[PDB]
Amino acid sequence: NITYVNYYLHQPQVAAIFIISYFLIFFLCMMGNTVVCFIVMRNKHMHTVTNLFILNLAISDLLVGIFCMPITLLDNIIAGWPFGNTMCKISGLVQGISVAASVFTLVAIAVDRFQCVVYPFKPKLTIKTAFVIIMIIWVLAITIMSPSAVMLHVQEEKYYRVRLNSQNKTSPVYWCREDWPNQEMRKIYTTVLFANIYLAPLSLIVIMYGRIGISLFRKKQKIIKMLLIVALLFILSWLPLWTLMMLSDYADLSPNELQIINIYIYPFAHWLAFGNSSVNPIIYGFFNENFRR
Amino acid sequence: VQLVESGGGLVQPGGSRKLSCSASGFAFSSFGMHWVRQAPEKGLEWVAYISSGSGTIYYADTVKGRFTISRDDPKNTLFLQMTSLRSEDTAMYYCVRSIYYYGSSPFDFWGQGTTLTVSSADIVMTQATSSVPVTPGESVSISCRSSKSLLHSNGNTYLYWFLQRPGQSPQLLIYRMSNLASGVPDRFSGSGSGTAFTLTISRLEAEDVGVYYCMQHLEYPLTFGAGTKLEL
Amino acid sequence: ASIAQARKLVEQLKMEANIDRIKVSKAAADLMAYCEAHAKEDPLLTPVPASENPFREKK
Amino acid sequence: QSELDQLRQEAEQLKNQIRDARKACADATLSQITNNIDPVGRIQMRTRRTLRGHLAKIYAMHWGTDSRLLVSASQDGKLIIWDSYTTNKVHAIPLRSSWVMTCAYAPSGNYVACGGLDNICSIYNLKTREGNVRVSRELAGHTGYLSCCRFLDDNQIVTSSGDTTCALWDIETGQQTTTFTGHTGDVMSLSLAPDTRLFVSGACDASAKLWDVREGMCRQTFTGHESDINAICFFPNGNAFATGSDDATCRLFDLRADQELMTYSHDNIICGITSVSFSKSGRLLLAGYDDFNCNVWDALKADRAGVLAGHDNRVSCLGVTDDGMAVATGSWDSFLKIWNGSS
Amino acid sequence: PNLPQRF
Amino acid sequence: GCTLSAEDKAAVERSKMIDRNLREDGEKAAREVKLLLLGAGESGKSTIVKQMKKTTGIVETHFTFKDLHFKMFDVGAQRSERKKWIHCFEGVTAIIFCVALSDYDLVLAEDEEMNRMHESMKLFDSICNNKWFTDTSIILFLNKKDLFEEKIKKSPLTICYPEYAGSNTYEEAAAYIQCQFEDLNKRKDTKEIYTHFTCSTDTKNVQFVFDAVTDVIIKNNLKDCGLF
Repeated sequence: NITYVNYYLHQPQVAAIFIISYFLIFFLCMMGNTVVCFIVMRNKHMHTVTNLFILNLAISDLLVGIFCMPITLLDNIIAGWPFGNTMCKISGLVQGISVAASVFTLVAIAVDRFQCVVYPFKPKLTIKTAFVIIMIIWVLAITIMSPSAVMLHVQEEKYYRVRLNSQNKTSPVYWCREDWPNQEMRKIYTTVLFANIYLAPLSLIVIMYGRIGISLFRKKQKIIKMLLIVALLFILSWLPLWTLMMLSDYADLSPNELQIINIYIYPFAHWLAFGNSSVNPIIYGFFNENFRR
Repeated sequence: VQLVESGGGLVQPGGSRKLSCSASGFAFSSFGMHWVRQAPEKGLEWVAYISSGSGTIYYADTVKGRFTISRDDPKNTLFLQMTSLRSEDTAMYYCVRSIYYYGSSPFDFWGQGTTLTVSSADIVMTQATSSVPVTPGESVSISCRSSKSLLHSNGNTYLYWFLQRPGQSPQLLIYRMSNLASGVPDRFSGSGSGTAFTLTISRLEAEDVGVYYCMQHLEYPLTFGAGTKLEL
Repeated sequence: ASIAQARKLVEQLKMEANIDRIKVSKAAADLMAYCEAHAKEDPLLTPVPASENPFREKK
Repeated sequence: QSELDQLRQEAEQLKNQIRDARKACADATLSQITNNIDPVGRIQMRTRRTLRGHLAKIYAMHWGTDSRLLVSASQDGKLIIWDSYTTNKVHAIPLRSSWVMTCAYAPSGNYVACGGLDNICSIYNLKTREGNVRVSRELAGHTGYLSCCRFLDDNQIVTSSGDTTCALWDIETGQQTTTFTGHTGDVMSLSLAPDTRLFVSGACDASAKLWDVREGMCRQTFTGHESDINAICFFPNGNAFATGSDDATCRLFDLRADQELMTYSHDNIICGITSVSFSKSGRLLLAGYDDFNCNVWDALKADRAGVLAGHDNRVSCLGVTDDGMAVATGSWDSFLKIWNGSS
Repeated sequence: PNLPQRF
Repeated sequence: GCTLSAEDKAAVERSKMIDRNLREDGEKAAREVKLLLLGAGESGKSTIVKQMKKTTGIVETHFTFKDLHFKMFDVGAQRSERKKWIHCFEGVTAIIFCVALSDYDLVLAEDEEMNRMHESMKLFDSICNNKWFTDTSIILFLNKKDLFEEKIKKSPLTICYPEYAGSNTYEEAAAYIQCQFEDLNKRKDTKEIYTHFTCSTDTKNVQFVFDAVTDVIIKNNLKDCGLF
């Protein structure tokens, strides 16, 4: 029995959650990041070197906003990627580049913050050094992600079909799934990614901000709160993500389970994931006052 | 200001030698060093050059690769590591100081020189005259010509005039074709447009007899003229 | 007790008060005459062509 | 006492007589005479070169006689001699005291002077056989801080200090040949005549004084300002000079007239003037302000002819080359910019 | 079916 | 192409070398704290000079404590307008102050009922609220505590501060003069006034200077990097 699913992958009333929530995250992740771009190109003391890093994160979040969350927006309510294979792979690759770049600039910003405080006297950096780091982040955002774009293409479900919204008639589905000829080895590529993108960044972001905390008490409580809030954001906002994707290559789920999670809870997971990019500009712009002036 | 060089002597062809130039009384670090050789009864010929801070090192076409020039700023000493010596290297080598900036006086000081004996695009410099008899109290002129015009686009003309008194190291007389060096009397003057350059010695007297050399400084493979000999 | 200072001040003022002074109109005429006479010789007031400009960016 | 009051009354009478004489010699303001001259257009000076290398606030600069070599001090303990044509750095003079407040260049091109809060005018020798810049003489004797130094020749330098005195020095002997007194406040800037026999000095007492170098006696006093005079500059002709105050007004006085001629001020201009320098022909009166830009003034019409706004901090230096080719502006942002008029 | 796009 | 003669290239190399030397010197100079010793005529200036360690100008005493080379600038010899040279000290990390406690009973040399302690207070006002120093922390050192202890036994502080309604013991008295010298600050949000009475020994006071400069460089670096 060829699976004739409905074109509308959710209830028309249920889809309201997806559209409205993604609209809320989109409006701010777009406007706030455009403003953050503007604030750095508005004053002569924004030509300093740290604002290169906050611009790194601003551009990363701008790419997230433009591509990534609309990409998952299409994937949820409606059926297989209709823009075509080339577009689907390009969009999926932008997704990975953006995510990796965001986490890497979080790590780099934490590095920069750490060096400034833990050691009072330090010739920390210059335009050249920080620029090099920016580009290093970008290379690693492409390289650690290269195995992702290595195998994507389009999985022609075929066994599954769609009730075309025009007349609720048959319409074979071809989602933009990964065409991995060596699917077996990918069960650990996700494991390496889990470490490299969540824990190694989580480990670092823990140690540097923690050491800043101890060094600073050895009036200003706003920055102490800033440190903890930023740490918790990456601790419990990208938390369910890796849990979910790792679960795929780990303990298998029931069929009904896999259906329920991958259909309804995973969009919520992506909401939290893109929430990091959406909350990055407010946090790193209003927590500072060299921009608030 | 005093430079002494040592390490010369008779050498079997195909061997190696190491010449050293000792610097004293001046900031050796801020000065670039040159080596200028003079074959017996022949003209000068540039050998090597090391810039201040060892940034750039150049060589002559006849000695490229074989010669190794290096400096040791902390100890104020200039070296010239030399291997595979032929019969054409028989000459007495000099240690020349030269600093470069606006208003600078390159090739101002010349060391005494150590003796060594063994058992193209370059701006050719031509000195048509070779011997000019002179009389004290008279005014004499020396002509020196170049294949390519030395006048650069920045208004400078890079031709230098040198004086080698018999049994003495050459001293700089005129740098950049019009400026008089420090310590040389006002009776020396030079002129020329772009190819023909003349040096006028008004009221010639003793301590002016010797060989006069003209050198270019536009392209780094510097070429020295054949030299004119003034006979009293 | 400042008496010497006062004497120095009054002597200085007396010296300063004996200088002959020309009219302001003559001074203005001299200033205008020099400004006009050495005009067109000031590169900043009257710009020179890029050929004779040594600070030119084209270099 | 009675004698002190009598002397004060005599001084007041002398001042009244001098003011009456100045008023009598005042027939028409300089603006009326120059009312009929053709006005200049919009001077559009643009940055032709920028000079980087300093790491602190540049406090003074001076041009050489050849209009190509410039020397600047920047409170980093360094006196850099720049080649304005190629931006290349000719020298780098290390300074014993990093609080240099003034710098100078000898007209012969052989020496450069500097001084500051150390009360010492350091004369440096550039043409030495050793190749490095050495201290030829450390002139000492001033109680207050040195504010400006200028070279008369290779053996004479005139310096103004904060001890309300101006001094003429002999660099060979190292002794104060003549000491100029008469100022009540600190002397802040001096400018030498082109003919090198007279020099003006502006002091904190809101007055400008003309001195005779050989005679060592103040010839005239010029008042009218309301605040401290921080800059001064002779007219090329030598019969006038311009003053810069902290009251945001630049003023031009005439030597022969011994009185004010024209006041340069604007309503929107509220910050003081740090340095002032005339152009080659004397038509432009370039003045640097604290509002981060240098304003070009029509020296004969009191009309703002342009603005030189490229600096991020206060402009502390100014200088027009001897040939009038270009102007130089130094500011606290550790940057010197060479400006020229667009063809 | 559909496995949501990685990140 | 290159369009540069041999001499032009050599001049470019000399310029690069000079720029390298300037960069190295600036790197050495940045890792070196600058202090400006201001204060009254003899308000414990000498004692401070002794313990921390030609022409009547700036006296630069350099002293090192645990690889934190300092350059402390005594400018008490310039008898000129302060507004004409205080602008040179803009990047100063401290404006270390020395106030004499015995000045409360003493009177100025030009006796006009002008309390010396009040003169020190007046000086503090013009430096704590000056237009230039908006982020410079003062390290005010209340000098000569022993003399104050002896003098407060008989002479009441009321002659210095009439409003003072405490006791005549060092404790309350000092607490009050410290509060008075600390309340003149009108920009408490940006800078701080690290107070300390000078100890008889010459070993523990310099520790306080070390700590105060450490805190201020930490704050400066933190704000420059950007946290507030």
